[PDB]
Amino acid sequence: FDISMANFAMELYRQSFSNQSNSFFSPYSIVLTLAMTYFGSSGRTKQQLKDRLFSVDDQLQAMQLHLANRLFARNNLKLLPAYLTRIQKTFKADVDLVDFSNGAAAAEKINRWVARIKNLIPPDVLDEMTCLVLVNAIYFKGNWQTRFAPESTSKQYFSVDQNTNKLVDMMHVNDTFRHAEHEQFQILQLPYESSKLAMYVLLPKEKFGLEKLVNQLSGEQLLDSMEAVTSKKVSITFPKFKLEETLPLKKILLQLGLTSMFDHSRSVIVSDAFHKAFIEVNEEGSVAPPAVFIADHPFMFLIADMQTQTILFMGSYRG
Repeated sequence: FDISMANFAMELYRQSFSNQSNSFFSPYSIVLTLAMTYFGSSGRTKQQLKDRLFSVDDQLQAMQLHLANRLFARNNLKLLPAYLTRIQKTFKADVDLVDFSNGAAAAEKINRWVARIKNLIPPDVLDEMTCLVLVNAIYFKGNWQTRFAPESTSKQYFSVDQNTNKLVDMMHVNDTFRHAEHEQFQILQLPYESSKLAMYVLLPKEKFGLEKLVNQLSGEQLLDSMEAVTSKKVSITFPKFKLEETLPLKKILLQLGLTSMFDHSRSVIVSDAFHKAFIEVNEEGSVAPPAVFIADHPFMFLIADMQTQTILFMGSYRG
């Protein structure tokens, strides 16, 4: 199913970046922007994609959430109208034409449209003979459905490394949440207040087991794990934090095998793909011993639309 391909891709992007830094990005935003390129592809390019896309789609369009997803074409490209029309009839931002010869004005023209106001995304010195450009920019600040008590936020040991401790602001709450234990990790669901969205948090059982978890876990497992959680009392300790991260999206995309140089619909390639994401996490929101969920060592987290399977955002927290 398409649902299962979307999250197979999210895990591959997830795998192909885990590192010694934090991370946060929108695999759904990358998909939509790869879908734009895909509606005007043919030949090998079209087959390379579509090996991760099927038939024709099912969108899915459903607290601060700002997605900037657009394709920028060089101004002198006779785009076929059929492509232009289905692009328009499928996404929010239709194709924008840009003169890249003015590297500064083109870069600043795009940066403006991105500014949903927490970005400045294509830097200087990148637009010359460029052809197509994909843009993803994200800000997310959701209100929880169950608030965190702000006066229970205290600072605590965060095990970054065998050799590195950090002190981070930990939120605390004891209430009913959907949770499950597995062999290698616990999974906790934290719903957002307009309850379409939820954050899912994957806490490895081993203090520094995060990367081993990430490389054993399939899209399939990840989806089943999100579905197979039951309501109970959880004593939650969870970091307050903000992450801004720019994803090296082209490099990552090549690392997965792609043809950024062959067939569209004369003749045209994707020259660049930009991805910058901002998340803010804070306290704001609304006999059996509780389950204890203490997120004090590097963990995995995602934001998902529960009504549509969809993984909106993913990331890891290192401290």
